[PDB]
Amino acid sequence: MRLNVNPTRMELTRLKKQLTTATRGHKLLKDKQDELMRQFILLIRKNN
Amino acid sequence: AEEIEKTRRRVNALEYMTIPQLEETIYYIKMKLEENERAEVTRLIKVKNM
Amino acid sequence: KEYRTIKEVVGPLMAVEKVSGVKYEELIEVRMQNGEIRRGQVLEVQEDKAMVQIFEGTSGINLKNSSVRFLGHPLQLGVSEDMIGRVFDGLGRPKDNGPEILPEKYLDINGEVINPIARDYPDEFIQTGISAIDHLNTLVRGQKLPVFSGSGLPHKELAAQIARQATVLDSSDDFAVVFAAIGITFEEAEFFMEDFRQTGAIDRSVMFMNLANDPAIERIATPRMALTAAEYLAYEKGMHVLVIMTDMTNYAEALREISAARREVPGRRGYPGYLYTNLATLFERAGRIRGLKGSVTQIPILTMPEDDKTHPIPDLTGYITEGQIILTRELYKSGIQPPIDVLPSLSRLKDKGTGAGKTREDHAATMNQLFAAYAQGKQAKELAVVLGESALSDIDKIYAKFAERFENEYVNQGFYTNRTITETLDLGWELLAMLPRTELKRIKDDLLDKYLP
Amino acid sequence: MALTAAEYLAYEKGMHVLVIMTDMTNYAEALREISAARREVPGRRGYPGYLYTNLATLFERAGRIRGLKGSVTQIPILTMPEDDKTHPIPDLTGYITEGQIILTRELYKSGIQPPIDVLPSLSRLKDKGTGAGKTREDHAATMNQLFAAYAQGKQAKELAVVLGESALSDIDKIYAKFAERFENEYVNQGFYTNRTITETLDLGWELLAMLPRTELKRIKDDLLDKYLP
Amino acid sequence: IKEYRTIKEVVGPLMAVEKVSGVKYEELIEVRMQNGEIRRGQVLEVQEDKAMVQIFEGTSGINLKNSSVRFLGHPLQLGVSEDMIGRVFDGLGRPKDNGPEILPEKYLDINGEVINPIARDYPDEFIQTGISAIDHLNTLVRGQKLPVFSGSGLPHKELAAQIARQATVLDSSDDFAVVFAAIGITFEEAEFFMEDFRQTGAIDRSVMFMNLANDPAIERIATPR
Amino acid sequence: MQIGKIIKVSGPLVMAENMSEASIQDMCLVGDLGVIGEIIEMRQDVASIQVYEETSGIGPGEPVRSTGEALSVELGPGIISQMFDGIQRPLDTFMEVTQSNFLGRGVQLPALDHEKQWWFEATIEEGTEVSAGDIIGYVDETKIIQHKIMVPNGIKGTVQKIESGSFTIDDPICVIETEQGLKELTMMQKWPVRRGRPIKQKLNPDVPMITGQRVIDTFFPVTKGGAAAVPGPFGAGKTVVQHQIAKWSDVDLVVYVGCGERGNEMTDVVNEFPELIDPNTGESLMERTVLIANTSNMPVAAREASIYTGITIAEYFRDMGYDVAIMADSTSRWAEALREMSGRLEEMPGDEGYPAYLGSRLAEYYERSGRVIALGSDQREGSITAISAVSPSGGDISEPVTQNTLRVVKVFWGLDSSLAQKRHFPSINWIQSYSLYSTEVGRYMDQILQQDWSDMVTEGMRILQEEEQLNEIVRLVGIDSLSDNDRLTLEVAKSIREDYLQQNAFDDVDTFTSREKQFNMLKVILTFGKEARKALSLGAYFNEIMEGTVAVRERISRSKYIPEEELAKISSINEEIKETIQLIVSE
Amino acid sequence: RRGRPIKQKLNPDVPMITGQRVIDTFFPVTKGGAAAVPGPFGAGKTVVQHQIAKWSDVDLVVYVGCGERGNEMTDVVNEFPELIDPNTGESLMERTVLIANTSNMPVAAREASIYTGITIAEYFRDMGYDVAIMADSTSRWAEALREMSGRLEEMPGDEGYPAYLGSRLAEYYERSGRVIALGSDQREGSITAISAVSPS
Amino acid sequence: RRGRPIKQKLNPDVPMITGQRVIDTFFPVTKGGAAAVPGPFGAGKTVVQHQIAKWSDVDLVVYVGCGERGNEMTDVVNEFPELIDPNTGESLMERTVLIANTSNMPVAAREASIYTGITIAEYFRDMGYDVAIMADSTSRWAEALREMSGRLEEMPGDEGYPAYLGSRLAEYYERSGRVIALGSDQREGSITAISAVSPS
Ligand SMILES: Nc1ncnc2c1ncn2[C@@H]1O[C@H](COP(=O)(O)OP(=O)(O)O)[C@@H](O)[C@H]1O
Ligand SMILES: Nc1ncnc2c1ncn2[C@@H]1O[C@H](COP(=O)(O)OP(=O)(O)O)[C@@H](O)[C@H]1O
Ligand SMILES: [Mg+2]
Ligand SMILES: [Mg+2]
Repeated sequence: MRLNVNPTRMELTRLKKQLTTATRGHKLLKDKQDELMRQFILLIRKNN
Repeated sequence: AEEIEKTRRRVNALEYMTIPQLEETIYYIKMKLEENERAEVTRLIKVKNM
Repeated sequence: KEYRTIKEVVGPLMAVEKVSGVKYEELIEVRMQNGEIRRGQVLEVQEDKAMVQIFEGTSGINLKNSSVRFLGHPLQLGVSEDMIGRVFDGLGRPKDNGPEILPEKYLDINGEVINPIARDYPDEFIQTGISAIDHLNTLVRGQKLPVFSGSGLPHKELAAQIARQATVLDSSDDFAVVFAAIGITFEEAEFFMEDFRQTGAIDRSVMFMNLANDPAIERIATPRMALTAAEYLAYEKGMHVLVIMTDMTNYAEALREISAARREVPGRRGYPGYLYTNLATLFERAGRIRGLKGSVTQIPILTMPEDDKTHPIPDLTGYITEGQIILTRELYKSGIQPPIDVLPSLSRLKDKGTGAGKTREDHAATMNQLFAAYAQGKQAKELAVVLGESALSDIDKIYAKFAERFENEYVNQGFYTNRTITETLDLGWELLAMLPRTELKRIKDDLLDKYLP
Repeated sequence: MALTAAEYLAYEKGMHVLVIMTDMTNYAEALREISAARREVPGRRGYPGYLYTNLATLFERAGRIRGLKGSVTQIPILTMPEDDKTHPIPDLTGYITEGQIILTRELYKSGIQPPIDVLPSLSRLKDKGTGAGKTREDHAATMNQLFAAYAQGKQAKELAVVLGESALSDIDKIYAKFAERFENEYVNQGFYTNRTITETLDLGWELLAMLPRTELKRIKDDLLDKYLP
Repeated sequence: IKEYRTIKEVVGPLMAVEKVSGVKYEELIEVRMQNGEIRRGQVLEVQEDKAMVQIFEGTSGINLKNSSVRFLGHPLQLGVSEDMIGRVFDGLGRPKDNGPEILPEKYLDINGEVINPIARDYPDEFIQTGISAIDHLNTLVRGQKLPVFSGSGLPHKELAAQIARQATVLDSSDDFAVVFAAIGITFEEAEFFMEDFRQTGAIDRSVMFMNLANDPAIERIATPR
Repeated sequence: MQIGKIIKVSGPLVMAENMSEASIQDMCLVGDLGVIGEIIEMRQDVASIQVYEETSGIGPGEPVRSTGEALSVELGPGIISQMFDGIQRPLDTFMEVTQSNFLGRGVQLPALDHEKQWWFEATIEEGTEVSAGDIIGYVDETKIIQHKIMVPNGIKGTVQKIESGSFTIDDPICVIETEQGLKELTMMQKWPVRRGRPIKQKLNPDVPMITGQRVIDTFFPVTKGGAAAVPGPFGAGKTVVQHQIAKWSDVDLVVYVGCGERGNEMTDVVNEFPELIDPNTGESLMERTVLIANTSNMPVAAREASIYTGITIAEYFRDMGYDVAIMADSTSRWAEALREMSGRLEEMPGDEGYPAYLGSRLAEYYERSGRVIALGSDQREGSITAISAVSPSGGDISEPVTQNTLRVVKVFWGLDSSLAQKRHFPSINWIQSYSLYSTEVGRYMDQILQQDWSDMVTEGMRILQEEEQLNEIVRLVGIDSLSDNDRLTLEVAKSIREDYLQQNAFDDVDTFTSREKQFNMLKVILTFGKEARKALSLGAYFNEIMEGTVAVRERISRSKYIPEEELAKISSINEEIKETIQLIVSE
Repeated sequence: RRGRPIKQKLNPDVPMITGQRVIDTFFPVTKGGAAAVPGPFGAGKTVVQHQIAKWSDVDLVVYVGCGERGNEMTDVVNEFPELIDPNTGESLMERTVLIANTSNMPVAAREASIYTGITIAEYFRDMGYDVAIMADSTSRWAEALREMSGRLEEMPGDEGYPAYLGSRLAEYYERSGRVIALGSDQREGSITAISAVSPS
Repeated sequence: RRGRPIKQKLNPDVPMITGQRVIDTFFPVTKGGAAAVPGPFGAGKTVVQHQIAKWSDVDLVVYVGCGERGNEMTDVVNEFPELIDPNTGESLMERTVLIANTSNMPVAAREASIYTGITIAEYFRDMGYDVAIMADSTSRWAEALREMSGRLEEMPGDEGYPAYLGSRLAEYYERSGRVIALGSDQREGSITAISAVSPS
């Protein structure tokens, strides 16, 4: 839960940018998950 | 259905592992340079008082 | 009155004994045994002695057979009407091989603090020729708008491009451009002087040049000279002046050097404890004054160490200057010229120079529309490369097509391509025309059909 | 005292000396004790500003000289504080010495003997050191291939344990499987087993054999056919 | 008594007195300013004929040539009495409730002495605080050091005052007191306590030492002692 | 006075010998020029001085004259409707005499007008014995303000000689006979800025201040004598908020303190403030306001001593029995100056380079504000309500300045930039904001209004808090699950957001709101969602009511613009909503 | 420590031939340009400078090795006489000048090695030849200055380095570049700086 | 401060029986070995050390209360004399030696407590006995060194601790181990060192 020690200063702000990308990605994949699920449930009822 | 699980894994792995490891690391990194900064400032006062 | 009483020499610092009537920061000059003459400055003076720092170094000095002279005056500048067109050094000495000027009067480069009640706030719009600066983050007279760059981001081209294209509109007052250069490589210095010569801007501007190898003690005096010259052109000649300084990061590095010379302990990040105040002393000297038709506007340029705003140099600068223009590595490496990113960029007094009387009546209304649409287009772009092109609603796809067309045709004009305000405004419409008439909720029924293609 | 006795036996008496020094970390600790006692201006972490120089006056005392048959070769051992490579002691040592051999807890916990992480390690004399005449001519191409393969394989394994093995491509799983087998047999050999250079090279090809020829763009094609299994 | 008119120098809150004798470490002093004002201070270190002191109220407004320093020959003390019950004091034991002055039975160093580990007796007795979460799951014991870890805005004020009045000892002990100590708190926070104590009659069972945020920093660290 | 002699000059530090009669923290004029300075240290007769203006041109041998006093201010007629710097230098008077638009070194001049003549009116009768603070007479400086001249501290006795007439501040308008001797009293008194003015007793700020801004007085009220911290990022319109506070709040005077702010922010304060108009009199607000102005390039001490000058002047009118409101902006810029002065003294730094006494220095300030009982047999009470602005580094409230401020204040009005482009005016985040006076104010407004106002506010915040959590979960699965029972509370909260929290301060009615108006307003929206919750539990699905309640949502925000006298319409809105749902409950 | 006088100074236009595809293509340095190679130990800073010294299209090279390994220098003198490459038909030693300063050599001599290698470069520059000077490593010069600054108990700057580090480095680079020599023959001469920086 | 002389050291190869399943099985300690117990407050540093003092198969136990709670030492002098093992008939207090310098006790005496206990442990080690010493806590010892360091105006050092901290620690633990006591008998004794570290 600490990864590894890589002490640098500009690395901190690049990490903050990496954080925002991760949140962006997490956001994108969350409402992608629901839209894939949206059609999945639709097709199950046809499937069964 | 298979791809949901793959995407679900990625979301979970990203939310539980990746992001918290990032946050807790930048804090421990911030604390380090916070201490290092003033650990030098004190030494400099010793240099000043020579 | 030449004293031959040199007691100590440590580093650039020198100690003179058996003196009187010596003042703080008083200029000195030392006559060597060989005859070589070097200048200096009193960094500290006690009851029967004084410490001085030599600009030209301390190499090869015999203490016994050398002498020091006290000139009885601080660093002053020769003020003259015949100053425009010529190139000077950090101290004010000519570098252009021209007729040495006879100054009207000598003034202390420190200047004085302008009375708060005396200050008159700026309204006049100033055109810089750059769309990203003249429309989205508009420059107003007497404003203090900096530029944030990095090592290798074309901040020297933009610096040249501004002064060349910077012009007051209509106003019958002539336009002065006091350029100041701080601790720059020769190529960069030669670049600027040549570029101002050919464009004829040299005859429309004053130049203060300071190379990197030039002594650090005059690197700090370089802006104070320019600002004093700029104040000499605006407040006592009624001219609208624009000041450009580069580099400001170099100013701090040199400011740090003379602090360790005084053996002063640095406050934060290795920079002295008066950095914020020392910056404010030469930054906050800009703007109109009540009763006078003068104008002083500053565009200080600095390179953020490793592209970081939280660094003391651009951070502390933010507390003093109104807004910021930020250049982006990602943009410059994509061929964007100038590589200005408008999202983090800001101008706190932009609305003061917009609207009828100063610019087109849709200036403010348009500005926010292009701005909001850019962010939305960038967000459409980021989701596109993660979910594919088809996941987008095809009008989010046109917002994406808008957002790259926005950078390639609007933001990117070229370092040698001037853009007048009107040409920039209807250009936005031409780009907003891509978007249908349904989303443009920042513009009203007078202006939307009065200008849209 | 050791390095002087080393250069004495090796040069005056023409012997072949191997210098082992541990713990090298405890040496720099001693310097800082005297430095802090002398109220000297401290460098990083309180260590003397002249640490790089003093350390150099030890490590540089090694090599061979013209006319003299003897040799002095030096293998110092230091424990990295905080397990931190960027610490002054391992930093300055790395800048002086001709490479370094690095141990890792991750490998050591995995039961790897010796736990040598081959990626951040380095030798600065491997060039002129090996090739035809002293080794087989494949010695230069094998290591450079194993490097690029392990670099890709290990990173793929990282992605595997978090996103699943079925999230990799077919060639990724080939490298991921290679990367693991690399650690367990090539790196791990036991502390009491002696591998001749021949056996190592032979094993080298065996481990990288399980890859398509088209992917290996770092080995001579004429060299491949001859030594490829 | 010793009265010395010689002050070598004054720097910040720190003062230097010369030509001195019989002065001790942590000894208490009194500064007689030129305007008659009396400020208290403490000896931080003493060497030879020189003693370094620190002034509580501060060194602001002091003329050296016309001020004098008196060394009281005792460390920071407290006047103790059984009549302290029901009373309210400041950080330095000076009365604050504007009631009658107290004639102390004796004076004690606020540093006190360390209990001999052998002579110590393991706590081993129950205290009823009233709060169930404490009295049952995190029981308070007579002689225990049991702290409360809180946060900003959190009702640790309300909890403290509650315990202050609710806490009693079973077995009908006619003698049970509460010493409430306030350190560097705002005016209203202080008034909250002093008002709740009086209206619940808890003041009659308690001794209060109230120190404020604007009060001298030295007074703030001497308050718990 | 004794004259000193400079023996050393190095930057801002100046040491001068022969300063034996001087005191610590004394102000003194340094060098031939006469620049102001502060005595920090003193060994023997050699005093160390921190010169606050640049020491260029200053050298050893030059004189040093001590003022004999620490940094003080002039308190008397001629102070109101004036603009000074941090050390009380009249900026307009400065310009007139020095004939310059600049601030020159070594320029000393009186703060008040000593040549101006005022008409004094003796209300005190000869023979009575006076105490500290007792009013002897008054001078109508500028109505609305009656400048009540009162007896200074350190003197008391029977008054012998006195009657009205036209005098100046130097003229002894009265004579008291203390047992020490016969000392005459001028109508101006001087007082140190780093020492609080004495009082009889400090009381609790329990009486709410009527600002009229709904978001404040209802959820986050500040009492007379309270203290409030406001973080103002750009765009949040912090200036708009400050102006409304200065004008509408039921205080007697206003003290503005600009500490080390931008040059292009300070003259805005200067010129836009006379443009403000005082409602009760219809005249400019500057006739009610004392202003302190400083810029980021002005002397570092003036920037540091700014808030202490203003709070001292505030304590002066506080002793008159008036209610004062001192506004400081920015205190984060003030602390960024206090930090610098520490560095010059080579003090061992605390958090983020700030001094270790930043908290104490801040605590000393805010503790001087509050409801007090002023000295004097009259035992009149006054109040100082402190409004201070902070400018955090990254919007971070964990920074030392903001943190230490909230440690000694009870009200926090968080200005959010995210709400700014949402056109939420005022831009105050109702979630992060808080007020510890809310409960005490609740008991006050419950009684004086004679309604259950506190219950309405408690209900208001509880709904809005639920909106937050709902928004977090409605972010998932979209509107689904419909949760009409939850969805209802959203339409109430959405309403509560617009009707009350939003108010255009430029609209002639939407800029001020008295108590009974606020009560009637919130009562509508509350009873809406209550009667809306009624038809919910009776089996009626509710979008069918959302369409029926189109006719009432047109009036709930028209009530916002409803005039003062016409609250009759702002009462019929409430039993009207009863019949609407009822007519829809029949279906 | 004195810059050799010139008539005036020119902008470096002509690209150099490194032979290294990475730098010759995407990140090129002109004849008389200033290049820096920052990187941790093992990144190949010395290798690069060796590769540039071997196959550069210049007329003379001054490889300055201060504060770095001794074997690295003995490597150069063992091989460079044996390597042959145009524009010279002869060996590379007939083109190069070595200034060796091992890490265990005296510390004060490190600053000397830099200032001597650049003066020799300025010398052949005045002739009209194109010269390239490789400083390996420039960090050692700074670390050398840091000791002497500490031993003098001077008030240090960032990371203990002297506050005059930035000014002293500028003097070294503003003593390079394409210029025209003195006299009136007006020969053009360029000094290219390939500095090796080794950040901790 | 000077360690008692021995003939020679021996390798600790005999494991100690602590009665703690987690320790004796997975992370055992030998007689003469040394073990560190770093942990936050309330983790069980003191409880663990009390268990070793109670059940370990040693001849003597020397417990050091270095700058910790006074009740934790009072708890021992009371309970230990009432803890009898079934074979001897005699209590546990008849094999223990307690050293107690609590937190509020003079800081300088914390270091003395550490050196007093280990020397006593050496005294019975020379009798051929197996001794086990507990230090609780060694952090308070280091905190004592830092206090006197600042008073002596010494220079750091890491985190305020003096530069000689590691040496003092290394010197301390090196005094433990399997030894051959001086004498013709060449009897064997040992000292097992258990130390609680209290990291911030
Ligand atoms: N361009 C390269 N090609 C092949 N191997 C290289 C290259 N650069 C470095 N190496 C390898 O890395 C090692 C480090 O070389 P060196 O230049 O001394 O590193 P540094 O200068 O960064 O300390 C060399 O011994 C070499 O084997
Ligand atoms: N081995 C254990 N068995 C049961 N409880 C334990 C054990 N170790 C610790 N505890 C509990 O944890 C608490 C902490 O004990 P202690 O050793 O004093 O902590 P530390 O010394 O680490 O500050 C004890 O009160 C005890 O209740
Ligand atoms: Mg190298
Ligand atoms: Mg414990």
